[PDB]
Amino acid sequence: GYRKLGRTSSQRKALLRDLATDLIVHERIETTEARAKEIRKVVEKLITSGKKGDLHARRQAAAFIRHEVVEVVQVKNRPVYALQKLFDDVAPRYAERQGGYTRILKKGPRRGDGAPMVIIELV
Amino acid sequence: AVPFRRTSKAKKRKRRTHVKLQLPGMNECSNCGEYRLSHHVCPECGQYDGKDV
Amino acid sequence: MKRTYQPSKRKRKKVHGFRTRMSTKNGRRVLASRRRKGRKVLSA
Amino acid sequence: EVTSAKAVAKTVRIAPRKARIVIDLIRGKQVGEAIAILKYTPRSASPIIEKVLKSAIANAEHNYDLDINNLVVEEAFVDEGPTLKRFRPRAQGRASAINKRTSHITVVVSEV
Amino acid sequence: MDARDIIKRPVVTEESTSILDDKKYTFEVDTRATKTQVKYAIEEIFDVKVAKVNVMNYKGKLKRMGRYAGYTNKRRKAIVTVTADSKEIQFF
RNA sequence: GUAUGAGUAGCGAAAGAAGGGUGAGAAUCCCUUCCACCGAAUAUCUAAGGUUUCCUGAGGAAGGCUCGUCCGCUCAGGGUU
RNA sequence: CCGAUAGUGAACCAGUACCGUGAGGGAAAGGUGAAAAGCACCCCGGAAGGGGAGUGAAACAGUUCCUGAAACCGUGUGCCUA
Ligand SMILES: [Mg+2]
Ligand SMILES: [Mg+2]
Ligand SMILES: [Mg+2]
Ligand SMILES: [Mg+2]
Ligand SMILES: [Mg+2]
Ligand SMILES: [Mg+2]
Ligand SMILES: [Mg+2]
Ligand SMILES: [Mg+2]
Ligand SMILES: [Mg+2]
Ligand SMILES: [Mg+2]
Ligand SMILES: [Mg+2]
Ligand SMILES: [Mg+2]
Ligand SMILES: [Mg+2]
Ligand SMILES: [Mg+2]
Ligand SMILES: [Mg+2]
Ligand SMILES: [Mg+2]
Ligand SMILES: [Mg+2]
Ligand SMILES: [Mg+2]
Ligand SMILES: [Mg+2]
Ligand SMILES: [Mg+2]
Ligand SMILES: [Mg+2]
Ligand SMILES: [Mg+2]
Ligand SMILES: [Mg+2]
Ligand SMILES: [Mg+2]
Ligand SMILES: [Zn+2]
Repeated sequence: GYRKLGRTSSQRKALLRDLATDLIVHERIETTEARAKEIRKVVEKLITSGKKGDLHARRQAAAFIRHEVVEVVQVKNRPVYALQKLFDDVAPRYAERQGGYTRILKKGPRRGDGAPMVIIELV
Repeated sequence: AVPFRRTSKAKKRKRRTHVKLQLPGMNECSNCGEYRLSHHVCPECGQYDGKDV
Repeated sequence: MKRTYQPSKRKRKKVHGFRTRMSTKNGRRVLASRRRKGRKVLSA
Repeated sequence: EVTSAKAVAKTVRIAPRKARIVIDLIRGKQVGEAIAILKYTPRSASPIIEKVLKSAIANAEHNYDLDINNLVVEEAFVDEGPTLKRFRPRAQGRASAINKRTSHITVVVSEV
Repeated sequence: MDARDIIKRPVVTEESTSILDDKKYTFEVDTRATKTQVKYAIEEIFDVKVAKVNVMNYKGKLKRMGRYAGYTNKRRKAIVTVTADSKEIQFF
């Protein structure tokens, strides 16, 4: 099945959407072990939408990605959003690799509460 | 719901036989040659599987 | 709910103040016996 | 010739019972391995015990001129210190006692 | 009081000296001195022409120095501004 | 004064996440973005009451039901026309 | 006659701190050393705290500091124990 992360079905839905957007924007983040074993599935299912390139696939992924600016370019300074980067930058990278677009590296316990922290990175 | 008799020293020491904590599963690093946890990124030389991370 | 002590600056001086003790024969006896103990504060 | 060195941390805020559980791991081990054990044990007493062990090694070579590579943790024990007495307001007007305990930590290193 | 008894000492701080160029001078005066007495005390000592005086009362701060508790003195602070066609006071 | 119960009960209504910064040390301090809660109030004034708790610069022994580089806590200067 | 649970409630900033709306109730708390000579300097540590060196008759007299019992908490070991 799937694991509940100490929060109700509404907090859990929001938590997975913030963490999946951060991995797209930053490509390398600090989380806990259980919290990273879960976004390992919602992110790779999101690259697969980016590898389609459809309008149907883009509209389906737009219901999950948060609306935030990755960075601003002067093409005319126009911002670039996370959905644009997923479909134009991140997805074309893995046009040949079938699966496993992420990897997890263990770091060690956290001082405050002893939680096990890991690196999840987008390669 | 209330202790009938106070606990002696021997009985209080027997119960704490199992309240110890185990030894960490540490290992010698291949690159920098010092201690680290298995299946973990080395905190000193910052390497795992022979590649810097 | 609500408690027994409801502070008020005026209500305290009008009942326990110095000029209230000095106005009665038995109020001057309270000050006399508090001076006997050598208490730091007389009246309120 | 002394052949041993010691360091003491007096009136450390940690409670004696919570520090004795970490001392029991490093007793009788080599100082090279004993430092790693305290580094990879996720308890609050590990940083405190690790500075006492490192200080004992420090004056085991500056004061008595011994080898860092031959030292072992010969002795390690935790004593008690003066406790701080506090209170916690409980229900229905009653108060309960709280003991903020301290401890003394002693580590002795020597040759093998 | 006398002129020298009403006025005690100037106040030299960051706020006090930031208004010297505005022809405003801050003093510590007697606790029982009215606003009008401060006006004529200044003109007797410094021979300036006084336009306004503003006064305020300060309480005493509760201070501790080890097992001992007490209060500092209560202050009365006066700010004197002078007419533009008059001399100045040199705090220096 | 110190034990046993015992490393046991509890830690006092609630949504947080990531990236930078400071630092000996960061889930807990600062900044940014996203998300969430109140909105005849959990918004704005003002009496009573409390008396310096207000501001700035340093601090981390004790207090803060954890942590603390932080604070309505400690020290020194100020502030009410 | 007492000698710091004694002797005044108070040998110490005591009718104080604290408690109560108020009248009122009301504590705990003495001892470094003959002399501060109260640890220059070095090492670990952010600090606290330690290990040397030094003062001292004594530092196992180092800022609740003469003496330091019992409960209570530990480390090592000779004999016994599933
Ligand atoms: Mg809902
Ligand atoms: Mg009345
Ligand atoms: Mg009174
Ligand atoms: Mg109550
Ligand atoms: Mg006025
Ligand atoms: Mg039980
Ligand atoms: Mg249970
Ligand atoms: Mg809470
Ligand atoms: Mg008022
Ligand atoms: Mg403030
Ligand atoms: Mg704390
Ligand atoms: Mg600092
Ligand atoms: Mg601060
Ligand atoms: Mg303050
Ligand atoms: Mg007595
Ligand atoms: Mg005696
Ligand atoms: Mg009172
Ligand atoms: Mg020393
Ligand atoms: Mg020192
Ligand atoms: Mg010595
Ligand atoms: Mg000598
Ligand atoms: Mg003597
Ligand atoms: Mg003694
Ligand atoms: Mg004894
Ligand atoms: Zn390594």
